[PDB]
Amino acid sequence: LTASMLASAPPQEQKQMLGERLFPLIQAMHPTLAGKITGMLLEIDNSELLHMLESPESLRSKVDEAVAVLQAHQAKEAAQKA
Amino acid sequence: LNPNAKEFVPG
Repeated sequence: LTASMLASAPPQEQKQMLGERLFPLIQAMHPTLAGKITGMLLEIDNSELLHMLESPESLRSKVDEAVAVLQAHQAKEAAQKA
Repeated sequence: LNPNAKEFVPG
């Protein structure tokens, strides 16, 4: 995925385009959380997302943060309702 | 990061 490819699409479609490339990677890392974690990351600036697509360590760091945030959110909500 | 973000659906 290139910046020129992205530049060719409207903003919501740019997010889909990035998501289609990120998803198989994020899914490999966390199959059960794949769509949610991808959605969380897609809120980030596109320039940073392009960077993450080319930098496995950057993607791993961000995914680790998203997983921690998602799991803490879900567990906190469960604890409050339990 | 927003844990209430919309689920991404591959299409």
